[PDB]
Amino acid sequence: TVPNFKSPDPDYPWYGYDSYRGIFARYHNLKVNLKGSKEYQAYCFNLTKYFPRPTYSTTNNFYKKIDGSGSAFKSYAANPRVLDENLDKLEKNILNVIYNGYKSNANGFMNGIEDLNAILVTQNAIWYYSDSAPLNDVNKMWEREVRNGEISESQVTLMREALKKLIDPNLEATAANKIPSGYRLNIFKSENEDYQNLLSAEYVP
Ligand SMILES: [Zn+2]
Ligand SMILES: [Zn+2]
Ligand SMILES: [Zn+2]
Repeated sequence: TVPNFKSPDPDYPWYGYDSYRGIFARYHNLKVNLKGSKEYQAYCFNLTKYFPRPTYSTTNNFYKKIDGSGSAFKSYAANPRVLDENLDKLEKNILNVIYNGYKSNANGFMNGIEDLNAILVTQNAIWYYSDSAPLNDVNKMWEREVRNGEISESQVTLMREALKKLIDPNLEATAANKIPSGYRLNIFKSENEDYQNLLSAEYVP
């Protein structure tokens, strides 16, 4: 089942929402849809802004859909990781992260990682680029969860290795399966600028 919400502003007609219903605050599972249409997977593009509310909340988040590009990725990010002012490289970097992360998993980096953990890994790789999140201690990430029996040692080992592959600057060059001709993602610009702009996990027509 998908929600069907109509925006008060037709310029921002997409509903964005957190579909995670569980008890662990570490997890989110963001989606967008359009007046009851099939839904699409999304990610937070702004680490320092609020995540979309849970589906069916009394407060609803609406969005305008924009084609992804290096320009858009720069403009809608708070602190993007750009080398030598090269927005084409920023575009390539983000596209290759998404293509290799949840759900496309084009080179198997995600294999065996439970969906919510795979989203969490991919989300961290996106923030490495959108917010210049440092990620200098990947071998210790989620150790608190391991110690407390919340994520298995086995899942966390997979997650750490996947994250390292996703943030390698040579990902595009070394991955065997390359992004397809015409590959495109979308930015969702929040109608309420206290909430995150979103990045799709596939093309959203
Ligand atoms: Zn939350
Ligand atoms: Zn490398
Ligand atoms: Zn604005």
